[PDB]
Amino acid sequence: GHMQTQGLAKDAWEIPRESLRLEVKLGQGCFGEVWMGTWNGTTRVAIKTLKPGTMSPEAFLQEAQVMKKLRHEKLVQLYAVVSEEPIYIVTEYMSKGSLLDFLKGEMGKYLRLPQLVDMAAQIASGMAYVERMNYVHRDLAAANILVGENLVCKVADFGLARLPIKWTAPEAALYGRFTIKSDVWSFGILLTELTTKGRVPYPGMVNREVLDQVERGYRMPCPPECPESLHDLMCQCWRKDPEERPTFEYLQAFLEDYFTSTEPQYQPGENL
Ligand SMILES: CC(C)(C)n1[nH+]c(-c2ccc(Cl)cc2)c2c(N)ncnc21
Repeated sequence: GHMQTQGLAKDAWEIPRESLRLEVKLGQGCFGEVWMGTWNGTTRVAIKTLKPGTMSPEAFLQEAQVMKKLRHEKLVQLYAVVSEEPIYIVTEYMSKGSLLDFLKGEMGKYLRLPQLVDMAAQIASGMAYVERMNYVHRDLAAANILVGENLVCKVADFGLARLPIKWTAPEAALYGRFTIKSDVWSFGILLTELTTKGRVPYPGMVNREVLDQVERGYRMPCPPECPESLHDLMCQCWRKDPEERPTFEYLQAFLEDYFTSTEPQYQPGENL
């Protein structure tokens, strides 16, 4: 009847550190760690912390800011934050960990092309949302994709997202030209991770050899049992000119319709 209209300028994110409870350590990087815990003892959550004197507390909070502006079912959802050191970033908890570990774990060996292409579609949808919001991820890879119940996949790690050479587009790694298109290149590399059970891209090739090679026009071959049509999509993602590469909007549609429109004769196999 009579709605509250006053006192709404309150920060819908900030919360008291006392309401948090870090339980299990799930991750650890250069600028902090990730823990699983409870938000007010009743909500299981994920908390990304920061290692003191490893990054400006102001810079760290940037990933939090981006996450305040971006909302989508295929993006990890931010729940709350603690902007005062020790700084904490609270988000929904993804039960199956990173896509990378899922792929090379025991439950990954049973995955086949239909599930794998579907996951790519989910990721593409997430990136499509980022795409239309005029943002760039800069670090799209399997290690930065989170998996949840029912194999839902969500883009995470927007630490370096604003308005690793084996995953980075040439122009981006060489001249710092990070765009949604250098992100499309990354998705292409990600597609190889999905079709090889998480194998590292460019097998047997060191970082410096990779740059030389890709500049000389080298591109990874079609993975074993991977339909040539899918490899062709990867090659479109790795086109030299960033503007030749497809949009995530295009990729999302292509993958969602894959098995009826592109690979109608698909038949199961030993690994894909
Ligand atoms: C590294 C790993 C796989 C343990 N990890 N990292 C995050 C994560 C937490 C906060 C932000 Cl802001 C971004 C990602 C995460 C999560 N929510 N749920 C499960 N595992 C997670």
